[PDB]
Amino acid sequence: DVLPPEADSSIMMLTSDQKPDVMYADIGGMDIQKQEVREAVELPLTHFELYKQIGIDPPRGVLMYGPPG
Amino acid sequence: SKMNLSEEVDLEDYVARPDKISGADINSICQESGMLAVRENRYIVLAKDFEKAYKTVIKKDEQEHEFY
Amino acid sequence: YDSRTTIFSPEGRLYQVEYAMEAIGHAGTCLGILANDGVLLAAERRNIHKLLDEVFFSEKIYKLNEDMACSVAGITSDANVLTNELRLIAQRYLLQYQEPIPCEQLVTALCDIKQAYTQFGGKRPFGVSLLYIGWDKHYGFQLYQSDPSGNYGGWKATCIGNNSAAAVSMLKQDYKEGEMTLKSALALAIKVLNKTMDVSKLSAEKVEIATLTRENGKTVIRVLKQKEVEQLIKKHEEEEAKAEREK
Amino acid sequence: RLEGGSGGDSEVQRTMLELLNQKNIKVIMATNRIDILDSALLRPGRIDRKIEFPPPNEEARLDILKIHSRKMNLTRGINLRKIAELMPGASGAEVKGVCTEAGMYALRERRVHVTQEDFEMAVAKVMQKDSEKNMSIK
Amino acid sequence: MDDKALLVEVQLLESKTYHALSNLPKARAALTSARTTANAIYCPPKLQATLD
Amino acid sequence: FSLTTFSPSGKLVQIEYALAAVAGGAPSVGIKAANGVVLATEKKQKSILYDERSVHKVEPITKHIGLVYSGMGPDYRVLVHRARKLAQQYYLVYQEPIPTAQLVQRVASVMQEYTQSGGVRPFGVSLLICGWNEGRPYLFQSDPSGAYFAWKATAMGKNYVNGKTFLEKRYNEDLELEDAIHTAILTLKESFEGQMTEDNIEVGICNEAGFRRLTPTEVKDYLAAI
Amino acid sequence: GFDRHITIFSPEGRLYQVEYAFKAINQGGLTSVAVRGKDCAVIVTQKKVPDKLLDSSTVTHLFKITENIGCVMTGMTADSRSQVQRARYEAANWKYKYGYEIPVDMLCKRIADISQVYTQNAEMRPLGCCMILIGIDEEQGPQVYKCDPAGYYCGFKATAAGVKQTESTSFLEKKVKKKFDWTFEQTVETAITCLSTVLSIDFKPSEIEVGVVTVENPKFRILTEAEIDAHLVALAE
Amino acid sequence: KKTKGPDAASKLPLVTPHTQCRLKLLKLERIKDYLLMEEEFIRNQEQMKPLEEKQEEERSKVDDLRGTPMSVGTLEEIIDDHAIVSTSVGSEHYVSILSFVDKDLLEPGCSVLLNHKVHAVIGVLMDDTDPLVTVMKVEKAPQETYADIGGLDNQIQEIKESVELPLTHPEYYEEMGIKPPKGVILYGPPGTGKTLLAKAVANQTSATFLRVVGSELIQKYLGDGPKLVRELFRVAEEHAPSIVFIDEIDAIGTKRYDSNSGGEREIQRTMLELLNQLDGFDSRGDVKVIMATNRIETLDPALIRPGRIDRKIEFPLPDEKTKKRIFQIHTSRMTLADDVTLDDLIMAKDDLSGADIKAICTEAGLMALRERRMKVTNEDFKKSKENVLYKKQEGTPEGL
Ligand SMILES: Nc1ncnc2c1ncn2[C@@H]1O[C@H](COP(=O)(O)OP(=O)(O)O)[C@@H](O)[C@H]1O
Ligand SMILES: Nc1ncnc2c1ncn2[C@@H]1O[C@H](COP(=O)(O)OP(=O)(O)O)[C@@H](O)[C@H]1O
Repeated sequence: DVLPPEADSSIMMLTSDQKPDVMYADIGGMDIQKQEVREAVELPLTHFELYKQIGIDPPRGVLMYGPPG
Repeated sequence: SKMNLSEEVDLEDYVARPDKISGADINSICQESGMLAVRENRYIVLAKDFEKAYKTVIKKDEQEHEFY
Repeated sequence: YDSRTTIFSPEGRLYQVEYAMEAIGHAGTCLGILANDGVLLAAERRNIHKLLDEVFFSEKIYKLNEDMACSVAGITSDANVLTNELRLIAQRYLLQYQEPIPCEQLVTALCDIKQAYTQFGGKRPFGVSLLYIGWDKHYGFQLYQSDPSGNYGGWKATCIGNNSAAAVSMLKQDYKEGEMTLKSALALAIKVLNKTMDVSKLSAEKVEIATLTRENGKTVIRVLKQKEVEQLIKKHEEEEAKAEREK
Repeated sequence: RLEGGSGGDSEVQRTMLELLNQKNIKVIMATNRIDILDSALLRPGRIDRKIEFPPPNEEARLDILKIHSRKMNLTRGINLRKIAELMPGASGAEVKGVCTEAGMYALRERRVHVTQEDFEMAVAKVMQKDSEKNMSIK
Repeated sequence: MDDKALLVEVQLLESKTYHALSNLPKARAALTSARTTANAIYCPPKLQATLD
Repeated sequence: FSLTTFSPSGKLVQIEYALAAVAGGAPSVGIKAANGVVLATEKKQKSILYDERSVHKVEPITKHIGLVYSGMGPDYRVLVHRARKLAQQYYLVYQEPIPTAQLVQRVASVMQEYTQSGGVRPFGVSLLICGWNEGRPYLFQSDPSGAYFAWKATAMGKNYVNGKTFLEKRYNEDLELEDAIHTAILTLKESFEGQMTEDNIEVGICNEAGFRRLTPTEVKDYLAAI
Repeated sequence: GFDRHITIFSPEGRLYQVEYAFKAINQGGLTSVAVRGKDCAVIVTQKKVPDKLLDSSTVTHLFKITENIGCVMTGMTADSRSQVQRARYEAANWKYKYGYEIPVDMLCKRIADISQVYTQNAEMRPLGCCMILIGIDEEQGPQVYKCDPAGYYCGFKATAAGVKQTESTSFLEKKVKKKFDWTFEQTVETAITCLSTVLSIDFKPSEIEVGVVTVENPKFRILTEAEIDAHLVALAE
Repeated sequence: KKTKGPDAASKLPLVTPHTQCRLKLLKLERIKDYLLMEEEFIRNQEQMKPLEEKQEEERSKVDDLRGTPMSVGTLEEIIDDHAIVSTSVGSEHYVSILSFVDKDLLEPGCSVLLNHKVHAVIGVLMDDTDPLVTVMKVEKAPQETYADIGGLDNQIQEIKESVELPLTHPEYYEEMGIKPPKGVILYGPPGTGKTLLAKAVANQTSATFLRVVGSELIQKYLGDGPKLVRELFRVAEEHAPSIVFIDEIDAIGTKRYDSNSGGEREIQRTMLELLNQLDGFDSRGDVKVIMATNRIETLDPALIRPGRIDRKIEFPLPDEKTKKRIFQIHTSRMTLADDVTLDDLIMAKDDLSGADIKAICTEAGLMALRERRMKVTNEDFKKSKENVLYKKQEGTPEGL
């Protein structure tokens, strides 16, 4: 047999989706930049079809090298 | 404002003084300070309730006057 | 390895002075070309932010004496004091001898002061190299280039800027002594400045040029204003268009 | 610095001497360290050539836009040559940054034709570096 | 341009007319942009009340 | 050693640190209009214990030369005292030229004791100079190490980058009348955090009639209807 | 390195030596409060006397620079005395060069210029003592100023220096925000209650030394034990 | 763990013309014929077996007792009858091998087989293909000969005499009773150094050769820099007596620095140990340590002394005839031109070293191969001078 679930094999958090904890604009940090982050969410926000045709190469990995600020 | 006006905070509490600081106080500390401004041996959130957590966490790094 | 200015190297080199002179190549761009009946300087205006007014009327080109003018290519802090000292030396010679100071003597005095600055004491070398164009009774039109090492040289077509190697190569390729005139010198200077500045069709604002000419028993140092510079640019553009299309 | 890595550099130098002299294998290096004076080492393995990379010119940058913008869709009319010339100096990586900035700028508008205004907004990616303070000390 | 008071008023008015026309998601998007623009003015006592 | 120093290969590291220090946090915008020059700065005193009519950010060096500055105010006091002495010496040597704008370039040039003789530690203040005794106005900036720049509109604060961007986008322009002080206040507003008032904002104006540090009455009048 | 060792600009764009000297003022264990009033300006500082073998007659931190200007010193006592001597010399030299008495603001400016020269160069070091000087000035009323080891001379109405200077400044900010002018009873009481709330010992009328300059009565009155005791009795009533 | 390697390669490098001709062709045919006749011979002999004698007495007695399953482990210690072997996962066995016991080839610290079950060693893996801890003998006895270098006759004679005091006429100073391992201290311009290597290949025609270049300023706490070379020279004595070529570390690793204490511990360790090994009263062997440097000034006074390190030799710059010879050697392989433009490129040249000669000869072919491809390019007469300038000699601001 093969187990379909994979997240609970070593825990390490699970599906945090479908749950509004902190929506978006309710953050106190406003932007810092948050435009590269919205650029990061462009791929989840569909737009992968717009990644082609328009000829862009959307970013894949986003590293935030900041303190707990 | 998340905890709705700090759970009915008083008027005489404004953040003009405890925020013009230049003492880091990362947003995690800001959330902790918001959740630690909660000494309420009475009905509502007030100024004397604050001063316990308002004078606590005093701001060490200082001396901008030489630079200005 | 570097230390207090007055040092040497295990090999025996003045690496602080060499580093300063190489840094002179970084930033700034001036070139001087000597021709008959007129010797001119061409300078690259580095910052062309629209928020300036251009009221000093000269940034790179400096009038240092009635019969000479210079152009610095180093840090402006040392450049200002060096220009002031150079004018003071020239006017002191004029007071002492009642005669315009020969260009070679002035350049030797300036390079002597720079050699003194790099020689004794815990003082930084003057991180600035400047050209000089001028006229005298003995040698006529002359051009000199002095480096922060204090070792000046008597040149006739040279550049001291960032792409100084490319500019001097372009000069060497298209330099012809004797046949050269003031107008041909202007054309060559504009061409080499267009070569060393990546953006083609250089604006008259980004280029400042000054020509020294010998009138009737009197030296005239005219800085070419915007209209004349852009007319030279237009003539150069016509020449380039004809040369490119005639192939 | 005569550290453990330096001993590795010496043994790397020892290796490349033997195998390259004992072969259907060449080594090509890179040096974005401006000058070779900071890393001058044994000539064999580098005395063959010392080819240098000139920063792309305005026409060279033009070509890099064309290579990078051939895959992409945009408006019918665009003065790519002036777009590249507007960028002061820069490099092909900056050209790649401008091209991906134009795509993202047109991505927010959701249209198939990247306009010149969005492209000039992509030229602003060459900005945000500038010289910050007007040092201008030269 | 780089005006700030006018932009906040325009965005707030745009949010208001979306709400009047019951355009809730666009009103939320305009309101979020109104906040992002409104961070510049520190003490606009009338304007801050309008945003709230 | 005892002068402006610490210059490694191709760099002026000490000067660069001085320029990082003068980044400061006081915008102190300056605008060169057709009629004159406006130097406006921000006086954001810590708490209300401090006073605003006691210390000033704008200092009239002479009859029509006004001065505004940036970080390291104690250095700025010595610098403005030296500038006043130098201008007075020039006026005494060349007696009675009413030297302001034929001196503004000269006084900016004689701002070489300002940095070219640094004094072990270079000055950490960048200052804007205005003068209008030539039939035309003048706006000059001297930085901790450089020299005159002859600006038309600039800022030298924490948000000097966006302040200069606002100045150019708002079109500092050339036909603007003397009342470009409104645009200067707006530029300060971008780099200001609070409800700016007459004592919170100090501005001096230098027109062809002379230089004058605007009193809180006129500062509040201009701040009204903004 | 040596960025934090000598008076040189830090790579981050700061000056750490004066930043350390300002904390040196905090070192020493003392506090002072200066309050400007409707017509007078009063300064009070605690008199920390360890053991009675000392002479309480001369352990003071407040002095007369001239006939109308009085200072209070906070920080190391040696630098404090040196700056007091320098201020007295400056006041005398000003009175000699200019006939009228030196304004308190000008004296503070000169002391701050001297301190700025000290933070300049590298041979010397800044003096770790913060001086608060007060005095009556015609066409200006009472005037209070503070000169710091950096050279920034300012301060007015209510200003404090010392270890617990922040709490005193906060309480005085609360008091001045309460819009009511202080006469020559309320200013002294306000200063006394400020320093008492800062350090709650009830202030037996021997551990503080208050200096007062009024308008109708000029000169820097170093109020005696009887005067401070009377003010304390009136306040605690 | 390593003694020798099978040298069954390098099939007669003496191809006399080295260029495509009939004489070279016939030599290659004789070479290729001799290869097949050998492959003939061994194949004919291996299959035309002399006799069919059972299972070659292999499968009958030992191969079965060796067994099918086996595991490989190192052999640790030897006792009279049994053997102390340290097999895998830290297992140690005291078992007497008696099947496929080649006592000479077993040796301590070598891989041996274990027949599983009743774990008894039954064989040894003589190859073992893993003596990789410190490898310096991989380049042993380089094939370069005297003929590769020319125009250095005085130095070649000097180095040969210094190294043919042993091997040749060893009884000369054996009766003199000194047995001096003095070595040779080589000078030379920085434009050379691998000539200090190429003149060393003259002695490398006999016995093996070891190289220690760059090494380190032995910061290692154990030191052992010059001391493992002493072990390797001892290994060299076990092999044919090799030479140790330590060019550029007799100068840097052994520097005549004025500092006495706090000097990176090399002066304490490296210089002292170098003298100890260079002294014949401590270590024997025909090992000759060739010390070559480009900085004669940094000679340490211990290294200065000819009493322990004798035979100082100076390498000068090549002369006009030497420049002609080295250019002829380097351009012999390439057939520069039919006009033989030889003297024009060296007659005026000065301060040109062996590395520069090799570089310009290589660049001459590269420039011709760039676009001037004409076999023996007629441009090579002047393009050889075109790439002999090549700039790149020295460059430093102006200062003059
Ligand atoms: N609106 C908000 N804006 C910014 N920070 C917040 C907000 N609300 C909560 N936080 C704080 O952000 C913190 C995130 O901390 P953490 O994940 O540990 O930092 P990091 O991701 O750097 O490890 C939480 O502890 C929480 O208190
Ligand atoms: N006189 C010569 N004759 C023939 N070959 C030489 C001569 N000099 C040097 N070579 C060859 O050129 C190469 C570089 O020589 P050398 O100058 O010793 O190198 P480096 O200058 O890098 O130390 C050596 O490998 C050597 O084989």
